[PDB]
Amino acid sequence: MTEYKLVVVGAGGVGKSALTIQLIQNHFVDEYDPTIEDSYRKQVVIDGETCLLDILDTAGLEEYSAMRDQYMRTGEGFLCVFAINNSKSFADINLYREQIKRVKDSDDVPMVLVGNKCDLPTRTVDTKQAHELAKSYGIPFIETSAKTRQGVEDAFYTLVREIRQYRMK
Amino acid sequence: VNPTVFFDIAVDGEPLGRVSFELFADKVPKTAENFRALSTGEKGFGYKGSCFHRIIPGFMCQGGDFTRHNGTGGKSIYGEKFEDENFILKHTGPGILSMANAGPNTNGSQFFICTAKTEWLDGKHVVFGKVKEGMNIVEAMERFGSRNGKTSKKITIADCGQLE
Ligand SMILES: CCn1c(-c2cc(N3CCN(C)CC3)cnc2[C@H](C)OC)c2c3cc(ccc31)-c1csc(n1)C[C@H](NC(=O)[C@H]1C[C@@H]1C)C(=O)N1CCC[C@H](N1)C(=O)OCC(C)(C)C2
Ligand SMILES: Nc1nc2c(ncn2[C@@H]2O[C@H](COP(=O)(O)OP(=O)(O)NP(=O)(O)O)[C@@H](O)[C@H]2O)c(=O)[nH]1
Ligand SMILES: [Mg+2]
Repeated sequence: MTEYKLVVVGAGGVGKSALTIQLIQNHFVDEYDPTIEDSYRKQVVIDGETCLLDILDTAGLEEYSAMRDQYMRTGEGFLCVFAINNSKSFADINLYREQIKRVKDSDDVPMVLVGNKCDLPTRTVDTKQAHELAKSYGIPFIETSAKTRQGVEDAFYTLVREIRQYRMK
Repeated sequence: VNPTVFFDIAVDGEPLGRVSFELFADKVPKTAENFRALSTGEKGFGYKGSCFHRIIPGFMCQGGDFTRHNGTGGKSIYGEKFEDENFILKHTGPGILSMANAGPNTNGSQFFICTAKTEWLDGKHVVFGKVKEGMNIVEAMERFGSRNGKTSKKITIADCGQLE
């Protein structure tokens, strides 16, 4: 059974942990519990193959921006998360992507852009803005809500598909 | 005179020992008074019975969530949260007692005790006390921690209050 090392990154509070806990535990809590570092494992079937997802949930707290190199070298694919009601988190996306490409020394790193919190009415990042950023990276863009579960499986599973294609090229 | 408070620490309900703290009321009176009142329980709520939910060897022991008991709660005697009083005191070494927070001006009841110098927290967390007696108790708590802070035994404030 093939294992995939996924890493969830993005600005603090965008919903990295809410998304991961919704995938793993099938529930959502509104309390804020900022992450130090957490790891999870989940077996899934994607396109008829059994996959084992090893998921690293990372800290968004910008104070520790200098301590990402090691997990970026180890990770095989990245869920790059912003919140659709937080324009600064959307600007932060490009810094994460540049850091990952810098650290892995490659323009060709499996990634998915995730715009989370789409259940909210107070959108400040329009969907066209995000689609064009993702198009310019050559990567998928998926809108999600960890609160309603909209798009949650699709985001993680698409990233697995991106890693799969990178390996079978 | 600066007040002194104590915690009696237990591990899975078995006593470990007493830690006492000097509270720097002379430098941060509002922050020291919050911690003092929560240690006596005199408002009808406070630290007694709560746990150290995050222990990271080499860095700190963090506790004080007596409202949700999951690391996300707590409240001050002034309301849910209160402002950063000042940043005069620094995280100089083991035994420093300082406020946890969710960013600027979000002090509640959660606190941390340093087990090393943590100078990058200077100007971000309000230092307001230090361990006076029982630093070896804090050192003994570290082995129940882990890299990300999850504890392997339940570390509780079995009793607490103010010393004369
Ligand atoms: C990169 C990995 N990492 C690290 C880290 C940093 C280093 N170095 C930094 C200094 N250089 C010179 C050497 C290397 C090495 N190793 C690690 C860890 C062990 O690697 C896994 C930290 C950290 C903190 C947060 C997120 C990720 C983090 C975080 C996430 S929320 C936070 N901080 C602040 C926290 N608010 C809360 O709880 C809110 C919920 C309540 C109301 C809070 O008020 N307090 C009190 C002060 C201490 C802080 N908690 C905390 O736990 O600090 C952990 C510590 C290990 C001290 C720092
Ligand atoms: N409405 C809504 N709220 C969400 C959603 N995802 C997360 N939240 C809320 O946003 C806050 C931050 O969520 P969290 O998952 O802790 O964010 P994070 O990216 O893991 N933070 P950190 O980087 O500090 O660990 C919480 O209050 C959480 O309930 C979502 O899809 N919709
Ligand atoms: Mg998180």
